[PDB]
Amino acid sequence: TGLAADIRWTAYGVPHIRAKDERGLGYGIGYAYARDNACLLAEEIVTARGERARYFGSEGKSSAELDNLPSDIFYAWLNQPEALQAFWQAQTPAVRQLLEGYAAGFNRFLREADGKTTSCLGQPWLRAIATDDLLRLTRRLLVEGGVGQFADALVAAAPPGAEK
Amino acid sequence: SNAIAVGSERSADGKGMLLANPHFPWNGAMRFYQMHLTIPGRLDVMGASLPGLPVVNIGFSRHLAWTHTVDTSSHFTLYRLALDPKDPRRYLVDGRSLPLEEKSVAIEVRGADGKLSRVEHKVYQSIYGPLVVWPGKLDWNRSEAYALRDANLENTRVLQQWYSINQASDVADLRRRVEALQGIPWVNTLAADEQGNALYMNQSVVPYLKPELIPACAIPQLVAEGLPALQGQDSRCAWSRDPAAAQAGITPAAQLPVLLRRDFVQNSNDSAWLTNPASPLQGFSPLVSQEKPIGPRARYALSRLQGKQPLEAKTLEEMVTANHVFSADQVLPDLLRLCRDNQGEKSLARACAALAQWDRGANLDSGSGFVYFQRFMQRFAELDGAWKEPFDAQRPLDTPQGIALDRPQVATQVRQALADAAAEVEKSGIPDGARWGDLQVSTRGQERIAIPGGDGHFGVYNAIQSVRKGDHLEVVGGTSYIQLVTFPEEGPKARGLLAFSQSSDPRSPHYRDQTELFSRQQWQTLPFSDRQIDADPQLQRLSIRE
Ligand SMILES: N#C[C@@H](c1ccc(F)cc1)c1cccc(C(F)(F)F)n1
Repeated sequence: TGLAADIRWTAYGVPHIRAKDERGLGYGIGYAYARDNACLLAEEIVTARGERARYFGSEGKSSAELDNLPSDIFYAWLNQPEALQAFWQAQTPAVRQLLEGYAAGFNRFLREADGKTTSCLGQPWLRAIATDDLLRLTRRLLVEGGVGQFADALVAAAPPGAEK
Repeated sequence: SNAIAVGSERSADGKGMLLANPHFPWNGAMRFYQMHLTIPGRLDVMGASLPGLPVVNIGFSRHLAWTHTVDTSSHFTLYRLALDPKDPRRYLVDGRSLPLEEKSVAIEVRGADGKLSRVEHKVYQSIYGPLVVWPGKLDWNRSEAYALRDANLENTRVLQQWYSINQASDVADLRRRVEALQGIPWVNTLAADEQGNALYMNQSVVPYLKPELIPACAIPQLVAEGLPALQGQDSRCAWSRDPAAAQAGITPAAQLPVLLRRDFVQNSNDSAWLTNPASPLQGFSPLVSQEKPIGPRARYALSRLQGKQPLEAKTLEEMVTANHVFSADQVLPDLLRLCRDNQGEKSLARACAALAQWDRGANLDSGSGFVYFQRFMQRFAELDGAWKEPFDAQRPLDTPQGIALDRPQVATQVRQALADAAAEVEKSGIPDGARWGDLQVSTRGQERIAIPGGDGHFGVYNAIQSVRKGDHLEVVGGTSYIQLVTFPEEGPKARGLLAFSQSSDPRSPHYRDQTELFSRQQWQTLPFSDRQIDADPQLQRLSIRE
């Protein structure tokens, strides 16, 4: 509530969001973005939640080309509840409002979508999102320069057996 | 990624100018999206952003444009652990046996039947972070293991950092805001402002070790292979704590390379070193920046920028749209001499023909010479001592150069390598006469659109990475969001494109409209002012609330 945005689109579906505060601004961003990329975002949130194998089984890959189950194990490890909470608690009011606005506006588009620009309409993984989801996405991006590049290596890390 | 920022001393107008040409994937979690954000009176910025993020990552505002490129700094460190000789699940710190921690995660898996199984998986962790196993290089045996400490795990400042950059007025302000918050994860920042300043910062979140600790804390063999590896059995190899850093264990801003000039700064994913050769950036931690030989994109750009002629908007544009395969400048002259030397080797004739006919470009219309050149180069790079003039710390801009044809065994190896390259190309299903654009494409639904550019590793500033799919090369990353910004007095003038278009959804009116233009290399206005926006005959408008 108290979420409002004015969106203009110029040639090529470029949005121009105007709002009176961070919450309205995020509202317009998430709504404009869902219109163009709802399914991409839903797919990447699934990955970032470690739910690939839940929806798609163990046989496929994420968009970063990791197997679904090693990818899920890595993201579940990365985006544990306590990591998300500490992360949220360190966000400034303005960033928080940005994020709550985004989630709300993304969700609003999902509520109205009839498939005009959304191909995955009806899939079970196309779902309402939450601020934690965007934190999951954020943390996934942060570690792309670090432990992300060792996701396979982390999953494979097991202690020795009896061998000689 | 490329970026050039031009200052008052080099632009044709005495003002700043920025060329943003970042290279990122065409799909997935880093697919750029364009947008313009405004809270009237206190925010007005336009550019591109990443999926899920309510901030602009690369863009401009009334007096500033900024952009990023992937830096060569370390953002994590490996730690080699000494295992307790009695227990490979315990590890030694200062000779004291420490227990590994276990965190289990549980994942649901959809089986053959459509039903869910629960898979439990143990993640082992040390004081540094989780253990990692790269078979054959980073093992976990009875004597050692490796843990990884990623500095961006504790960077909670990333979104506030970009939000703050979105509110920056000019270069000095942008620098202040970045140096205070130190929330940039793992990119360089380059920027220009109206006043005509041009800025380069290697200002990101980098693990800090005091300079005297390095020689003894490094794992020397792993460090020669490019890995930031430290000795994990000694507490004095923990990251150093300095109260000036914005986060415990990261390098303070005063220790990260910055260069503020009025002529130019540039970066193509090399280190800070040759950002502008008239002022080398030297003397940094090896975690930060090292004076290593620059790749062909940087060499190319430096070949265009150095000198004293002034740089026009159009000049920066063409550096991208030329599709010039700069690596050819190093090897094709001699390679062609070798061709002439061997006229009437039945095996080499299609190759040499193709290569003499080639425009040295990765244009849609560029001939098969690019294909022959690429595979030649892949084998050339695996040869020892074949450069006429090897890399030379003293001539970093013009070395290496030429084939050592004068040395008889190199000549045999270069010849064999061109025969192998030719055989690989000829073996594959290339129709005779076919162009680079007939091969490299991006699939849109059931159509295909020819895409210009080529791999950055061959010096094509318009870097396009592709992979084999069926009969074609399918584009997967490179040139993505393009913005070229100047500052007329009326307001920021920006031009560019999003290569792959706004929407990844095939149903969208904006699934391929800009891809079509990218194919034709027809950049467009990026409308920023209310006047420019209202001028657009496609303009549409929705207001929403809840
Ligand atoms: N550095 C960094 C990354 C990033 C990580 C976390 C995040 F929240 C935003 C950006 C990133 C990824 C892709 C592109 C870029 C960009 F810097 F914009 F070019 N940055």
